[PDB]
Amino acid sequence: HGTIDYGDVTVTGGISVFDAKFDELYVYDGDDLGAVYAPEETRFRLWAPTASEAFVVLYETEDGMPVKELPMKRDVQGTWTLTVAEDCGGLFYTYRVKVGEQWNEAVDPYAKAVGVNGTKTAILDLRSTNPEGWENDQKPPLASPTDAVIYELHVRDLSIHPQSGIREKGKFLGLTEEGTRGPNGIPTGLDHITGLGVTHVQLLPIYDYSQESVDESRLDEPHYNWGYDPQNYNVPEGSYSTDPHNPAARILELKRLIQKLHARGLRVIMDVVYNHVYDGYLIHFTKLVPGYYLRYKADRTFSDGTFCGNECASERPIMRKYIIESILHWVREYHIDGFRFDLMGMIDIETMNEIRRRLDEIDPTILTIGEGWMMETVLPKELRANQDNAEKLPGIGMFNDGMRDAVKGDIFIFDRKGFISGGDGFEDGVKRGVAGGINYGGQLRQFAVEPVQSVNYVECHDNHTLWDKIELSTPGASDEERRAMHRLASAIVLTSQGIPFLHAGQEFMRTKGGVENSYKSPIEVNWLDWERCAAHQDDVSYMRSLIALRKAHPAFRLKTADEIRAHLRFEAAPPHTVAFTLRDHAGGDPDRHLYVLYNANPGALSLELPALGPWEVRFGGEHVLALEAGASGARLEVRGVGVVVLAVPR
Ligand SMILES: OC[C@H]1O[C@H](O[C@H]2[C@H](O)[C@@H](O)[C@@H](O[C@H]3[C@H](O)[C@@H](O)[C@@H](O)O[C@@H]3CO)O[C@@H]2CO)[C@H](O)[C@@H](O)[C@@H]1O
Ligand SMILES: OC[C@H]1O[C@H](O[C@H]2[C@H](O)[C@@H](O)[C@@H](O[C@H]3[C@H](O)[C@@H](O)[C@@H](O)O[C@@H]3CO)O[C@@H]2CO)[C@H](O)[C@@H](O)[C@@H]1O
Ligand SMILES: OC[C@H]1O[C@H](O[C@H]2[C@H](O)[C@@H](O)[C@@H](O[C@H]3[C@H](O)[C@@H](O)[C@@H](O)O[C@@H]3CO)O[C@@H]2CO)[C@H](O)[C@@H](O)[C@@H]1O
Ligand SMILES: [Ca+2]
Ligand SMILES: [Cl-]
Ligand SMILES: [Cl-]
Ligand SMILES: [Cl-]
Ligand SMILES: [Cl-]
Ligand SMILES: [Cl-]
Ligand SMILES: [Cl-]
Ligand SMILES: [Cl-]
Repeated sequence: HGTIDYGDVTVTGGISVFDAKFDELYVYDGDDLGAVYAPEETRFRLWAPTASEAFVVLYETEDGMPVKELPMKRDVQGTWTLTVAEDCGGLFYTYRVKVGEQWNEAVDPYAKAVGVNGTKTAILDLRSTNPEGWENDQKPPLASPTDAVIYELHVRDLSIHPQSGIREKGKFLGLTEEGTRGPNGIPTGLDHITGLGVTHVQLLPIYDYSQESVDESRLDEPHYNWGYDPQNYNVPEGSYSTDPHNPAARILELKRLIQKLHARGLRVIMDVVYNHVYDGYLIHFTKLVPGYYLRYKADRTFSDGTFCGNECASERPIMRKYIIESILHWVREYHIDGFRFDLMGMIDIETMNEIRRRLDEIDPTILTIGEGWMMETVLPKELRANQDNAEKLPGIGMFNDGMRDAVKGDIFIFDRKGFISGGDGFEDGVKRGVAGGINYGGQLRQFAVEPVQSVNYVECHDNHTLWDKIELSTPGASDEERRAMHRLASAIVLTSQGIPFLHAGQEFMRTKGGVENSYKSPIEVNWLDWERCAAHQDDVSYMRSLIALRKAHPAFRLKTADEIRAHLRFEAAPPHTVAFTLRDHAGGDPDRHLYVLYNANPGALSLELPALGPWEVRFGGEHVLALEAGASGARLEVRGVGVVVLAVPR
């Protein structure tokens, strides 16, 4: 890891990079950080206020020796500039700076293209990376965040199974392939996903993550990583391209992916990890401006609230600028439709609200959701963008972990049951999530002001899959009983207020063989198992029908807490069940009233229904023995674990 030299403070008037007054100097406000290429000339601008000298080092090959090094000129607000009056297309470059007595060399933090494994910046005209028709790329319409159905997917998982029927296995382009077929001729890949009716694909890290995670020069050897180890924030990951050595390939191919998804009616959410970098000692930030971009404790060690070694100092002005401009680059250059913020509670509220404001100026339908977990850091508590501060973060969704644990049981105590598996006392937790996590009334309240702030889920890339958690908590159960519990959990997600979130393969009861944290497990653990999918086409059709049910009923998709408090009523129901009505054409629903029963009781039950008119079955008729509407008391005869939905027609 070597020596870190924080600078000769006389360069900065005696003001140390750790000093509070440093944030008031060198606040560069320009739009031109990085390299601006043209055949005529390339202009470079680097922010490096503590350096006493700065150089652009040019390379002809990603692996070669320097062919030239050119001094930069100290410019305004701690920046350095250089323009090369030659056509620099096809060259690579780094910056070399002298900070204190140290000479450090680093990739441009604003790199838009890189060589293999991201060790040099690549110079190219990004307009040459646009797919044909990119100008006319248009997004599918989205009227509300509550209208999204998110499908969380890893690019390698999608296609790497040997029977996926996809040619470019493990690559961005594998998700562009239409008409792919798996075992028994079932649809796979893109056709499987569009056939589900989901609206957004949320991609696990597609920015460039570190060579230590996946070596982009050894792709002919087994490899796998989720990618939560950021190296170059503004360029795609090389291993997802057909040629990691061609700087343009990963860019063009990611754009081809996004274009195809948009044409097939899907939006794309990027999982972004601005809370930490792969290695706080080796990252370009620390080589170029040591001590500025990462968070330090009072004793000048890294704050490590992420448990990854370091935290990005989002609250300092140039890093806030970096993050915002990075997000805007993904929106503008790649047409991205949303962001999921890893460990969002490590990011400060001012930065998050500024991101949301800048995105709203461009397209307010762009989604922003994040992990709003309460986690210690040197960042003061009142500035953490987490659930405790959700009232200060309007428009930003957060994963509802209270709902998640109430439905399927505690994710950290593997054997513990929850609502679906017959545990006691989880009804109110489910009800809190049904209401979108808002302050609904009495003890039914969570962190959300508005339901657009609550993301509902029972599975994601983290922790056991829903199937694997059910198996660990239901030792006495048959696989048939477990499948019924699994289906019930998915139904709760898709009929709760807020934003529904599905893990890729949840539709076929995805298993990881009991592996809890699969971030670097082999492909045999992590792939989308299209054989299992082919054996679970009934369960896939069930998920498709649930998604269609939510689409048909805007009562499930209410945009405001005021609507939920006016139209949602919880009904009397026995233990191990939850029952509620969505009354009076909620949200523009075509039917007059809906009644929803979550039944976790495997036996027979006779339930009193609200006398709201001639109820008829809309979903889950397989559980309904009889339905009596009374004068039009009203009563429902049910058996077995699952969801039942009734409606009073207009
Ligand atoms: O190499 C540094 C770091 O690697 C390992 O941490 C990994 C986690 O084990 C893994 O689960 C994943 O964690 C991320 C979550 O998936 C994500 O949704 C969110 O909760 O943030 C987490 C971090 O971004 O990825 C990390 C990083 O690769 C290892 O366990 C650590 O001990 C180690 O310090
Ligand atoms: O080494 C760090 C850690 O990273 C990963 O842990 C993540 C959890 O897997 C993930 O569920 C989430 O944990 C949060 C709970 O979901 C939430 O209900 C509440 O309790 O806050 C938790 C975070 O404090 O995020 C963590 C942290 O990234 C990885 O899976 C672990 O193996 C690993 O230890
Ligand atoms: O579409 C409304 C309908 O959705 C749900 O029914 C699904 C079943 O739960 C699911 O198992 C599957 O069942 C069908 C099989 O795919 C098929 O091979 C054959 O056996 O017919 C079955 C239908 O009886 O697909 C259906 C439809 O997706 C939900 O359970 C119903 O309550 C609801 O009416
Ligand atoms: Ca990489
Ligand atoms: Cl670097
Ligand atoms: Cl199809
Ligand atoms: Cl690969
Ligand atoms: Cl580190
Ligand atoms: Cl906190
Ligand atoms: Cl809560
Ligand atoms: Cl219906």
